Amino acid sequence: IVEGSDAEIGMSPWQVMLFRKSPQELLCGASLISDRWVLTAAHCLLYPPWDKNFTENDLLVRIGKHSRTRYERNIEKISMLEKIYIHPRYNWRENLDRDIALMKLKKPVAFSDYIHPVCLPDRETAASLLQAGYKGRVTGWGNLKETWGQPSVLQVVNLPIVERPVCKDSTRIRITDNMFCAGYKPDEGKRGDACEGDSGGPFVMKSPFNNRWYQMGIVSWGEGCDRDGKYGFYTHVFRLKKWIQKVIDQF
Amino acid sequence: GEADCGLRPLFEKKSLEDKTERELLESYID
Amino acid sequence: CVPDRGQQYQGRLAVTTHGLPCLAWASAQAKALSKHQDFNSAVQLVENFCRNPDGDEEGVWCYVAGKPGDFGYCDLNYC
Repeated sequence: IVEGSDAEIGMSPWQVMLFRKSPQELLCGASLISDRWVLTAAHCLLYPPWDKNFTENDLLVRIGKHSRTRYERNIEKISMLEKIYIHPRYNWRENLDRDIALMKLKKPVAFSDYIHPVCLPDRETAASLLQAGYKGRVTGWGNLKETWGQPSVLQVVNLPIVERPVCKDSTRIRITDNMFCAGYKPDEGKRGDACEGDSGGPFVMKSPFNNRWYQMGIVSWGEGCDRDGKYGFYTHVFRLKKWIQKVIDQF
Repeated sequence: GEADCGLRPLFEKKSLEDKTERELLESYID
Repeated sequence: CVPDRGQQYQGRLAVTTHGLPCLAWASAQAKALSKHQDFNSAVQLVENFCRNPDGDEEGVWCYVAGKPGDFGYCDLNYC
């Protein structure tokens, strides 16, 4: 994550590590939305241009970690995928639209102090809480820097939501309604961004009204990392809710 | 699963504030 | 033209804008992909013509294949 810090421990219990089995290498992040399902960027699983394509088998999930490195033998759970749900209309050839993916873990997880699910937003939360100005919290283990570098522990940064127009002029890519962009304006004199390796991590917000943490987005794409006048894009988790259930109470 | 969702055992449930939680909460009221 | 994002077009456009032919709206796989989505029981999925069962801000599209993202937009002129 660029320009933020060491996540407190047990601070984002829904954070997940999408880890390639062998080479044992980190891919991206995910969230725990219930006790058999995780939520991630589809691009984290399939993105051909990078001749990237995993199966429920290349991958492993690590729930409960602090450290980017150490095997937390008694706090973290190494879990296995059962099936992958990659959004059908995921537009990886254009602007990565609906960069969403669901993974069903083989046998369920046991919540600890270190492991707890986040909440998908409802129509009213989504509604009262997603506005230019409000601030969300991004989390990851990826690139600390655009270029020149990895956290040794969980990095957290809190960035505010930015107006569609500003988002829309931030760049040349087609910004749609299933994405939002968060980050500091240039004249705002503050910084922070998610960067390569962050994708899949949750973009969460805490309710005033009820005090629970709601996942509002997933790290989708962005150009550079912490470039001025450039904002980062996140998947509209809500705008994609329907699918999210048609598949979960289905299969 | 989640119904008991998005409530941190080492925070909301101990009634502890994470060190930045608040930069966020004020961003709504402010 | 084609108004609210061709959200009501019963044309025979049956080709991606890259000139890939639409696979049968009722195809074996266009029925796989089409399964956890939210098609409007108003956009009537005719043969293999471009349609917008979706809401797709962009417009009409169609499958072009089996695996995800094997879909594409059609070229109409909207107002």
